Amino acid sequence: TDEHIQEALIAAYDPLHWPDWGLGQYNALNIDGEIMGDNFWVGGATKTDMQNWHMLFNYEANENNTLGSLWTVDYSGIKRCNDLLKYLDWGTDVTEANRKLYEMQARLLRVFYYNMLWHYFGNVPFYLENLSEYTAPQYTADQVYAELIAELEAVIDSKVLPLKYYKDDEGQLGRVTQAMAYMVYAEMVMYQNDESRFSKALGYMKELIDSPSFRLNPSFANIWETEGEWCDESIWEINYGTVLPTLISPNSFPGDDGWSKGNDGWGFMPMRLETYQMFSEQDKRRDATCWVIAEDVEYTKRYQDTHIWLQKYRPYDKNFKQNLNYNNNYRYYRYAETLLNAAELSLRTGGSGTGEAKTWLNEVRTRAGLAGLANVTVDDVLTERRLEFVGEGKRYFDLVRAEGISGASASNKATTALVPDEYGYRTNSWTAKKKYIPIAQGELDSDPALVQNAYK
Repeated sequence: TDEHIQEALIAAYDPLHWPDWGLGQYNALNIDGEIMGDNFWVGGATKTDMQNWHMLFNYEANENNTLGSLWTVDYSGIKRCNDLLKYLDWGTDVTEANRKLYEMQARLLRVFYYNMLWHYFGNVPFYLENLSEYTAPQYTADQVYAELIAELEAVIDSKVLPLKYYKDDEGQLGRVTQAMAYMVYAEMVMYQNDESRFSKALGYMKELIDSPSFRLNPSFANIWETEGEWCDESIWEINYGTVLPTLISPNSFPGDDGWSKGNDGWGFMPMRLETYQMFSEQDKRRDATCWVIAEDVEYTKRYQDTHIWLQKYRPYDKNFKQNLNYNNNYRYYRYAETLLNAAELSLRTGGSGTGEAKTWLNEVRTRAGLAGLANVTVDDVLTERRLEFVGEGKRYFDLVRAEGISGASASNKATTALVPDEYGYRTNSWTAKKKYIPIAQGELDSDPALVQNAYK
């Protein structure tokens, strides 16, 4: 049945949502992508409230204090993808066209789930068939890369997936697309520092820039509103509801116009004052990024409180699905990242600082209300990424990959940016052994073949 195959395909999309629905405990992909970076404090009630997040933040995670749930989510996704791909040959009434569409969606989701494992843990069990015989060989991070990027190249070269819309059907928005595939491709090539693939990744970014179907939202602020969901900037979103606005809002808040007294806020991800202060007064991203609460407004201050929070995913009564869940879609890939990806890839393949790289970076700066740069360097692109993507889980991975980027300044590299602060919160400096977080002791106990990452 095409009906049953479609059910199995929906099942393969489902784990994308599991972090924000609460697999054992509440979690969010942007929290996981931000806590090891320099934009936020972890917060919560105290330093033992999500102790694993506090320990990751300080490069002191261990096999009992890591992101084990993300491993379970990703391998659950992978198992459902592998199952869908098994079922596709046992499909009788499914057309060749729909089979290829179902196949390429499952394979791209599978790359997506492996990409998350690779980013966080690096050295992971790698299988493209479920094990009914029952564990897979642990690959090195570099082996996982070689496999994943080969698999993604096969998916992209098929030219099966539609660029932006399934046939144009607004009610299938959330499916993976060729445009989403291009963004994963660019992301992985850049994270690996795989120079052999920079020109191809640039080519894919220029197809999206040359396309009539994508543009920057004229208002950065409007991106984050419910009406901004699936605007023409949006390449891929995860549809919701989500607990995220509960996690990253102030506790016992007396209420404002958009959010009533008596709603839960757990006080995670206080925004650092340094993050507010890096924006110019003219930068339109500052007020869309930073929810500043006046010092005179009394809420219950939690650990590392700054009276600044992330505006992009702040709770509003109108967005409710105690009431812990909200309707905010998670914006995963935006066309702002297409332009900044392209500008960087152009500069790192010999491109002119006054050529296409300047046009693309300046389109992002202009949307934000800033003056264009007359000449663009790779360090300018990394700085623009920091301003553009606060609270979107980009900054930490950008700081780590920048270890391999020749013209990166100290403020844009993990080893020099991720250092102790004046408040005594972060007391360790990031080093290369912190690049792959600990595997959870439970996984080691299930699989005696697994080797722990040398993180300690």
